[PDB]
Amino acid sequence: MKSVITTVVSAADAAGRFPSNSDLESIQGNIQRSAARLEAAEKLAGNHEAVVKEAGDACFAKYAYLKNPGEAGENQEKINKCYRDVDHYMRLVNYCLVVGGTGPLDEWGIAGAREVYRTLNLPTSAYVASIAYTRDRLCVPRDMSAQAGVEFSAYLDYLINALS
Amino acid sequence: MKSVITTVVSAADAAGRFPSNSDLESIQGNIQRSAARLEAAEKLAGNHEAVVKEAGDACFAKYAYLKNPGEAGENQEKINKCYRDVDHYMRLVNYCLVVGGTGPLDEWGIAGAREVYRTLNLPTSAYVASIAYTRDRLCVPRDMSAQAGVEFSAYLDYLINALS
Amino acid sequence: MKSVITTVVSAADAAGRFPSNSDLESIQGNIQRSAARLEAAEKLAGNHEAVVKEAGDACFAKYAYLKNPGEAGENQEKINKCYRDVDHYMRLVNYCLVVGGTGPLDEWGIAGAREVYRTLNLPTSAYVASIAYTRDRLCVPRDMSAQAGVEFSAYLDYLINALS
Amino acid sequence: MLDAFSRVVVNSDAKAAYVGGSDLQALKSFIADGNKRLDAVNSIVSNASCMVSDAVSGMICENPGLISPGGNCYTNRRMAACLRDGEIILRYVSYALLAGDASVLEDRCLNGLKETYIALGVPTNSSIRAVSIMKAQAVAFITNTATERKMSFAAGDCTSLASEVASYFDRVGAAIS
Amino acid sequence: MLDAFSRVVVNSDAKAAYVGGSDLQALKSFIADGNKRLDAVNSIVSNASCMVSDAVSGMICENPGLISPGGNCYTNRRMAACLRDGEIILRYVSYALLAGDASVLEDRCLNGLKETYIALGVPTNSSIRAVSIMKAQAVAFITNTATERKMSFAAGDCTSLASEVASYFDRVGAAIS
Amino acid sequence: MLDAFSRVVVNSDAKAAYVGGSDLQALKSFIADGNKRLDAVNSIVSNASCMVSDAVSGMICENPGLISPGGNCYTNRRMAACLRDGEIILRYVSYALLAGDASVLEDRCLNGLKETYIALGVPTNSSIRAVSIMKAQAVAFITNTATERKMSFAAGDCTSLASEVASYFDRVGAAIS
Amino acid sequence: QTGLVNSKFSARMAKKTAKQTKNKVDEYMARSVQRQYKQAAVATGVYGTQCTEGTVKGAAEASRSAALSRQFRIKQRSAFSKAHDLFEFRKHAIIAAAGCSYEEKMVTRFPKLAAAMVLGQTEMMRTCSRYVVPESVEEEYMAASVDKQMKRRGAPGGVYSLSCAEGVAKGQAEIARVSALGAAYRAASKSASAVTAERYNSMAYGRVHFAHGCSYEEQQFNKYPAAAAAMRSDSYGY
Amino acid sequence: ALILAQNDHQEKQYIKYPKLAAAALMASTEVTRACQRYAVPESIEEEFLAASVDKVNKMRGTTASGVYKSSCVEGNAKGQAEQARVAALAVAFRSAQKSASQFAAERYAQSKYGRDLFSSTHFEEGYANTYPAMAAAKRASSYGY
Ligand SMILES: C=CC1=C(C)[C@@H](Cc2[nH]c(/C=C3N=C(/C=C4\NC(=O)[C@H](C)[C@H]4CC)C(C)=C\3CCC(=O)O)c(CCC(=O)O)c2C)NC1=O
Ligand SMILES: C=CC1=C(C)[C@@H](Cc2[nH]c(/C=C3N=C(/C=C4\NC(=O)[C@H](C)[C@H]4CC)C(C)=C\3CCC(=O)O)c(CCC(=O)O)c2C)NC1=O
Ligand SMILES: C=CC1=C(C)[C@@H](Cc2[nH]c(/C=C3N=C(/C=C4\NC(=O)[C@H](C)[C@H]4CC)C(C)=C\3CCC(=O)O)c(CCC(=O)O)c2C)NC1=O
Ligand SMILES: C=CC1=C(C)[C@@H](Cc2[nH]c(/C=C3N=C(/C=C4\NC(=O)[C@H](C)[C@H]4CC)C(C)=C\3CCC(=O)O)c(CCC(=O)O)c2C)NC1=O
Ligand SMILES: C=CC1=C(C)[C@@H](Cc2[nH]c(/C=C3N=C(/C=C4\NC(=O)[C@H](C)[C@H]4CC)C(C)=C\3CCC(=O)O)c(CCC(=O)O)c2C)NC1=O
Ligand SMILES: C=CC1=C(C)[C@@H](Cc2[nH]c(/C=C3N=C(/C=C4\NC(=O)[C@H](C)[C@H]4CC)C(C)=C\3CCC(=O)O)c(CCC(=O)O)c2C)NC1=O
Ligand SMILES: C=CC1=C(C)[C@@H](Cc2[nH]c(/C=C3N=C(/C=C4\NC(=O)[C@H](C)[C@H]4CC)C(C)=C\3CCC(=O)O)c(CCC(=O)O)c2C)NC1=O
Ligand SMILES: C=CC1=C(C)[C@@H](Cc2[nH]c(/C=C3N=C(/C=C4\NC(=O)[C@H](C)[C@H]4CC)C(C)=C\3CCC(=O)O)c(CCC(=O)O)c2C)NC1=O
Ligand SMILES: C=CC1=C(C)[C@@H](Cc2[nH]c(/C=C3N=C(/C=C4\NC(=O)[C@H](C)[C@H]4CC)C(C)=C\3CCC(=O)O)c(CCC(=O)O)c2C)NC1=O
Ligand SMILES: C=CC1=C(C)[C@@H](Cc2[nH]c(/C=C3N=C(/C=C4\NC(=O)[C@H](C)[C@H]4CC)C(C)=C\3CCC(=O)O)c(CCC(=O)O)c2C)NC1=O
Ligand SMILES: C=CC1=C(C)[C@@H](Cc2[nH]c(/C=C3N=C(/C=C4\NC(=O)[C@H](C)[C@H]4CC)C(C)=C\3CCC(=O)O)c(CCC(=O)O)c2C)NC1=O
Ligand SMILES: C=CC1=C(C)[C@@H](Cc2[nH]c(/C=C3N=C(/C=C4\NC(=O)[C@H](C)[C@H]4CC)C(C)=C\3CCC(=O)O)c(CCC(=O)O)c2C)NC1=O
Ligand SMILES: C=CC1=C(C)[C@@H](Cc2[nH]c(/C=C3N=C(/C=C4\NC(=O)[C@H](C)[C@H]4CC)C(C)=C\3CCC(=O)O)c(CCC(=O)O)c2C)NC1=O
Ligand SMILES: CCC1=C(C)[C@@H](CC2=N/C(=C\c3[nH]c(C[C@@H]4NC(=O)C(C)=C4CC)c(C)c3CCC(=O)O)C(CCC(=O)O)=C2C)NC1=O
Repeated sequence: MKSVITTVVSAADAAGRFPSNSDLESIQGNIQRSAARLEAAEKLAGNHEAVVKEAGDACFAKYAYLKNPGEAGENQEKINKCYRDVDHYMRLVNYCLVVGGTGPLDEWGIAGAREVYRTLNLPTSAYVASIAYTRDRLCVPRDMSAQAGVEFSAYLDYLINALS
Repeated sequence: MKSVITTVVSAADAAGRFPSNSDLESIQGNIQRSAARLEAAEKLAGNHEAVVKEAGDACFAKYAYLKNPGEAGENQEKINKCYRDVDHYMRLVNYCLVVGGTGPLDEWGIAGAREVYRTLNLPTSAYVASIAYTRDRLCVPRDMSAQAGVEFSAYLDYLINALS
Repeated sequence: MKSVITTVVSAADAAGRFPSNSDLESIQGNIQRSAARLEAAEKLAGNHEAVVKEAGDACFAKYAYLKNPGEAGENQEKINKCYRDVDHYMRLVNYCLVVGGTGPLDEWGIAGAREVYRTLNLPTSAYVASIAYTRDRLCVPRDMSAQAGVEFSAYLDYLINALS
Repeated sequence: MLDAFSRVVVNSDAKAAYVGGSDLQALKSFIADGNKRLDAVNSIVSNASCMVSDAVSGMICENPGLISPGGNCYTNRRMAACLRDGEIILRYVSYALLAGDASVLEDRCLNGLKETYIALGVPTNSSIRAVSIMKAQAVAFITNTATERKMSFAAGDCTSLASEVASYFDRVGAAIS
Repeated sequence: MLDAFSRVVVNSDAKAAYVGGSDLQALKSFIADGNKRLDAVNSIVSNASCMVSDAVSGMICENPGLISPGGNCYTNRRMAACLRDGEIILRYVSYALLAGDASVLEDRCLNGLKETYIALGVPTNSSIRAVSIMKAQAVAFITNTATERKMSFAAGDCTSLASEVASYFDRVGAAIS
Repeated sequence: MLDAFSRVVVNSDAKAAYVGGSDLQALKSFIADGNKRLDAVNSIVSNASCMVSDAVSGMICENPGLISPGGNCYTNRRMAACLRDGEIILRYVSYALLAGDASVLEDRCLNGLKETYIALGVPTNSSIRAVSIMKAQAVAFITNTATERKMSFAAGDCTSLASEVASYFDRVGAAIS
Repeated sequence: QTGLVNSKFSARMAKKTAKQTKNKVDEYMARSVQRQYKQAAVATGVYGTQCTEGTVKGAAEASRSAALSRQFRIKQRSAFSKAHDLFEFRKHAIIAAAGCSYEEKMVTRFPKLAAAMVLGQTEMMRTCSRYVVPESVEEEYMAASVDKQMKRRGAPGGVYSLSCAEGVAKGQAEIARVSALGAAYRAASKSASAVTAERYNSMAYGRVHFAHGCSYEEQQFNKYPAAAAAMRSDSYGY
Repeated sequence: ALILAQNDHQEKQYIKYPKLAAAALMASTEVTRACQRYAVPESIEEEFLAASVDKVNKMRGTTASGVYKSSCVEGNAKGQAEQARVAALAVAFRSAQKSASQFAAERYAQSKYGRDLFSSTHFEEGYANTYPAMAAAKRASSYGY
């Protein structure tokens, strides 16, 4: 995982040095910002079945061509496999809010994604509409706090920038 | 130089990756504890000439054999160079009170110092008595504030840990 | 530039040998099979303008969602740049018929293609639709000869093996 | 590398003076808006992969000679390399915007890149335009006047940091010219 | 590798659940003792030069058999490597205290080390007496109960941080003996 | 300078042999068709002014990004400096066609033209198209196969001089790339 | 006089220009770094076990004439392949010269210094692909999997480059067999103190040069350091 | 000479006496080595940039019809063409033996010389400050060579 903690230990291991006050002050950033990045942690974990349902069809609302045969949305268990993938992703976005960095998204969702989606005929532009619909439907004082809405959206468009 | 910024900008450049939300979070640690070491800086800069008058003779307090003929501190102008020598090291720890790392130490104060003192016969085991005298000469509500003293002492015994 | 002559003399130059009897014999294969692939070369060259209009609209026949606003066929000049690329791919499959191999595809159409279509948000599943419409549109003794349809279409489904 | 903190250190190292209370008020004001530096550079990195597609295709549609046959953006390997260094320059400008000084720019990116583009036949006159479109895009995302995406920031002034990135893309544009 | 914040991720990924109110009491407490944790690492970075010499000469005063000819401290080359690797495992446990987990020990210190030490002629009885004596030197710095050097700190109980490093030293002293 | 009569005499001077009638067979054949070559060079020079307008405006209509801003034929100074070197290449291959040897071309016009076009930023891929249309205009004027203006000539074959002037234009092309 | 393009008779400006002196300073740091990186091999007065040329009297002189033809093939590279060799050796030396800004400063100027350090720093902590013999076929098939992907840019488009080539003359490549077969045995018959210094430095080499905070690539490198020492720069086509 | 004279007495002396202003140009291009005979291009692409304007400079060495003028002639007796050839290579070799202070002086003096006498535009001073040996190869056009 790549987090705030995991970077400075690898930087000190590269130099062959003890954790000095440059590495010590990086975890000070996990004191003021972890009050806001963990404010949006349980809002996703306590409402994970609501965000998957009315953003997973927003994939299919923009791309309704998948219901024709030969495509990926051609039968119901493929759609039942389709809602699992954005439920996998928002679990990983919740996994990167509680870790501080972008580790669990990188180690488990993005690495190797560009090789599977091309051979299995899965459009990554159809992935990115379900991700980006949760970004602009997010209200800043209603869904979460003000600084948590900046924080949760910043991990969200990293995945948009990962797939495109 | 090693700083809070210059570690994570060099760590993200190792993979060729953008500044992630982990990397902005480490900069947030370099704001709140930056002001702790900042008021230790100009208080040291306003009183630097009086520390070396007490840290200069402290190396000749417990090692009075330096002024013997046959060693490298025998005449008066070498003692004036010895007073100049510790003022460079108290200028270097004033610099890491600004940058928050060990950047102006490990390339300007330690790198090569193990070999110029072994070749010009200046005892490093007696030289560290000058810096470590200033470590316990620290009145944490009278010198400066409290949280400056937990890092200014940490830079000084890092320099004890670097030469020996 | 993977060709018949190029890969047999680079293997000799790897070991530093002269072109031996194993190496002259591969060029002997470029007389018998070179009658068939070169006979399909001016068949594609003499009728290329009727291919890319009548097999270029099969991209938006199946994938009709691209003409919608937002996606890659949203106006005239992005539609016009789509017919240019299948005409670019029709030259590079015509260029592969005369080199005796997979030369001009592997440098000018395949290498780096899987990173351009990601960042330009171009679906490669739409690219293989207009190519596979040309792959099955083959009346075998009427386009070309009986064996000329084998070596012509061998580069077509190699491209679908590359873009997917 | 160095940053804006170590820039006044190596300037004071040349005179061997302690940095007192007089010259640190440039850096006392710098840590006062340290949230503003993170609130500006987060707008760039969130739209980083979409800024280089906005700029390279803006370079093609203004100068169509690169997609001519034989040209510098004709082979599909070459367009992959042009989008490869679109996000390298955008990485290294956002490195310098985060650090506050451009000292990471002319040693790891701009060092030798002028003679590299000359020796590769890269047309540098259109390569200024791919940088200058990123200059007009990074100044739009920071002051939040980008006309397809607005973000949520606290109200205030960020023209001092709008010119911080506008002096960095022009440092790229003056070194490869 | 892992850490403390990544441990509750892979504990939640072991069943593919989320991270909600059940697993967050260990992690919302972790930021509260973070200023205890950052003051614990600052205590151990201050004094690493003598506490390896406290350990590798305390190994001598109970076992002089390595300065006996044919031992492992007879050579001045070998006595550097006992001092060089006396602090690397001290550097790795200070990595583990900053990480909140001993994940960096079982790949960079523990794994390979038993197969290393058979191929060197390493006395395995010297391994356990070196780490357990500097275990008591470690918690004396953490609980500020070092009887020839004191330090200024903020008041409060700290035995939870003393027990966390006490769970690290018996890991590495077990398999290589 | 080495012309066709003097190309062979430095080949004999590499071994210090008297040039004899076994070696004049290439030369007496060369002097026999010298009225055809003077009928060949005159067909180029008498159409030499529009031939660079036939080629450089052929370069613009194939690739319209040269007159685009960022193109290297954009401004009115640069198109004048391209039509100036449109006719230097045609002047220096009429110097090699009249002399029967390309050793007035490879040293008085192209000894250093590769690094000149590199260091100026002149695109190499479009200067090939500037000279290859003049390759196809030479062989239409040598063979009297111009589809808009045919010149009056004595009858007979002239296919060797068309192959010679096309073997001068590729040496322009293979060096500036 | 005027320039050599018109009516002259001898080549001029035979003078030490700025680019020749820039090549002259960079060749001299290449003879200083390769001096200093050989100091760890020959640290005592004797030559070590791995500073050897060959075994056959005709094979020790064939090591130089191969390597003199190897350094011509780096000079014979294309302009795109020289520039990709230029910046990738810049990147792998900042990872090498890690903690110093002054050591980072010198490599950004001098370009043959970058090739000299990262070839020698691979051979100072012996993270080369020749010096490691894996203990079993478990570690060998991990080591044989990674270098075939490192051989996958010897043929970039299925046609071979010059950088992977080892035969330059008639009967040349057979000495290149037996020099590495003896190098494989001397790495296997190395000292027991050195080979466990090899595996720990190579697993510390791969975690900073190629993993970059990846938990999976660090886990296979800590399980198989023989595959970590087979990982090299991609500027080397072989 | 009107645009290198400093005060108005010096530009009055250059007007009344036209033979003085010819050797005033021969004063300034010898105290600052901005001649072609001291021009050393540092590279091959600057050597070719010097030869781009020598062929314009030889075009005024002939007349407009094409006959060779008397201003460009390298011999007047038998063998003087070879004697001028073997001498000019020696002064070309002496132009390569200057000091480092002498090379950096005339490099900043040639680009100074080309951009105040021969730059009405931005591109003529664009070539001069980037390629100073091209600025050294610009004659006054009173000379044929
Ligand atoms: C034998 C053991 C073995 C390994 C340890 C890896 C190591 C490895 N990775 C890559 C190749 C790669 N490695 C990564 C790295 C990662 N990808 C991710 O999803 C993570 C974020 C990160 C791991 C931490 C990426 C993104 C590439 C593709 C781009 C590249 O060539 O670097 C390559 C080049 C050839 C290839 O593509 O396979 C190799 C040897 N591969 C192996 O065969
Ligand atoms: C973790 C993130 C997080 C959230 C996304 C919300 C959870 C949430 N609230 C709504 C539901 C809603 N959200 C809004 C809010 C708005 N609608 C607008 O038109 C305005 C732009 C904006 C106010 C700023 C409204 C008005 C509803 C009810 C209508 C609806 O969307 O169904 C929806 C979609 C419909 C539904 O299932 O109910 C979701 C997932 N709470 C959270 O903790
Ligand atoms: C780890 C990531 C990380 C961040 C992204 C920032 C996030 C951030 N930005 C600001 C705060 C701010 N950000 C801006 C910036 C702007 N306002 C505008 O109108 C312009 C569009 C834009 C200029 C670039 C301003 C004006 C403030 C208020 C000043 C301040 O309190 O710092 C604040 C303080 C107020 C708050 O709590 O919200 C924080 C925490 N900090 C972090 O630690
Ligand atoms: C892999 C090994 C391999 C070869 C060695 C050649 C063998 C070869 N040479 C020729 C055939 C020929 N080769 C030549 C050439 C020459 N004749 C001479 O006396 C000159 C020395 C030389 C002139 C350059 C000629 C003139 C012919 C007959 C005409 C022709 O076939 O075109 C033929 C066709 C006739 C036949 O089938 O026998 C073949 C197969 N091809 C191969 O595939
Ligand atoms: C000779 C090799 C060669 C290629 C393989 C292509 C590849 C290619 N396509 C595009 C660029 C493009 N390509 C398309 C094409 C399509 N989009 C779709 O929805 C369909 C899948 C397809 C039409 C059938 C579009 C719409 C763009 C514009 C994308 C943009 O400008 O952002 C570009 C960027 C420059 C340009 O606009 O041309 C390149 C290099 N071009 C080449 O020169
Ligand atoms: C140079 C490349 C080239 C080919 C690969 C073929 C393929 C081909 N056939 C048709 C067009 C046609 N092709 C056929 C042929 C057939 N229909 C069948 O069901 C049979 C399998 C097969 C008999 C051989 C028929 C009957 C039409 C006319 C129907 C139509 O409009 O598509 C078209 C559309 C334009 C055109 O008429 O040419 C193309 C590209 N023709 C070419 O010029
Ligand atoms: C650390 C610093 C660093 C950089 C700044 C980049 C930049 C960079 N690009 C290229 C290489 C290239 N760069 C381009 C780029 C362009 N051509 C154009 O028409 C556009 C103006 C522009 C893209 C916007 C192209 C087309 C090539 C390939 C040239 C070729 O294939 O011959 C190379 C040579 C190595 C290679 O071929 O990959 C380098 C170093 N990469 C780096 O490592
Ligand atoms: C000839 C063809 C042509 C194009 C392709 C576009 C490309 C383009 N966009 C902008 C200008 C811009 N370009 C972007 C980039 C983007 N917008 C977004 O919201 C996304 C994040 C990203 C695309 C994925 C932004 C944010 C601006 C600022 C204005 C705005 O959109 O709010 C500019 C700068 C204009 C200037 O210099 O004044 C250009 C050239 N314009 C053209 O004339
Ligand atoms: C055989 C020879 C021999 C020695 C060399 C010493 C070494 C030594 N020191 C300690 C015990 C210790 N050693 C240290 C280390 C230090 N103490 C300080 O005050 C400094 C900061 C630092 C020296 C640089 C500390 C902190 C303790 C814990 C007790 C304390 O000092 O308060 C112990 C463990 C005692 C036990 O549990 O039995 C030993 C063996 N004692 C010996 O018997
Ligand atoms: C004796 C040898 C000799 C030559 C071979 C030619 C060619 C030549 N052209 C230019 C100089 C130039 N040459 C061109 C020409 C072109 N740029 C293009 O994009 C097209 C491919 C091509 C026209 C067809 C242009 C546009 C300039 C001016 C560049 C500028 O002003 O920045 C120069 C540099 C000196 C100058 O300013 O003129 C030379 C040597 N002229 C000579 O005297
Ligand atoms: C977009 C703009 C554009 C052009 C400028 C031309 C450029 C051009 N000219 C020719 C081809 C030619 N160009 C000329 C040159 C000339 N012809 C004359 O009669 C004059 C004597 C002289 C101009 C003064 C000649 C002689 C030929 C050979 C065919 C012919 O005209 O007889 C060719 C190759 C064959 C062809 O396609 O025609 C091309 C591409 N074509 C274009 O598409
Ligand atoms: C030609 C240019 C040139 C360089 C750039 C340096 C780079 C360099 N330094 C060292 C060798 C060294 N380099 C350093 C320097 C440092 N180590 C640190 O921990 C500090 C962060 C940093 C100071 C900035 C030290 C202390 C050694 C000796 C021990 C070691 O290798 O770490 C070596 C190996 C030789 C040896 O083992 O002694 C090399 C190649 N040397 C050169 O000849
Ligand atoms: C620092 C001290 C230092 C040394 C003791 C010598 C090490 C050295 N290198 C080579 C000789 C070589 N060494 C390499 C280098 C490598 N080969 C690879 O596969 C890796 C990518 C890379 C580091 C292991 C290469 C490519 C050759 C030439 C071919 C070869 O013999 O392997 C030889 C000749 C014997 C042989 O290998 O056959 C020796 C003694 N060079 C030094 O710089
Ligand atoms: C362990 C040390 C070692 C070797 C390896 C081989 C090296 C070697 N390669 C050969 C021959 C050879 N050499 C290469 C190049 C090389 N091989 C590859 O599989 C790839 C990807 C390569 C570039 C890096 C190829 C591809 C061939 C096969 C071509 C051929 O045999 O003609 C030959 C035969 C030459 C001859 O007989 O004339 C030898 C001896 N010998 C050794 O002592």
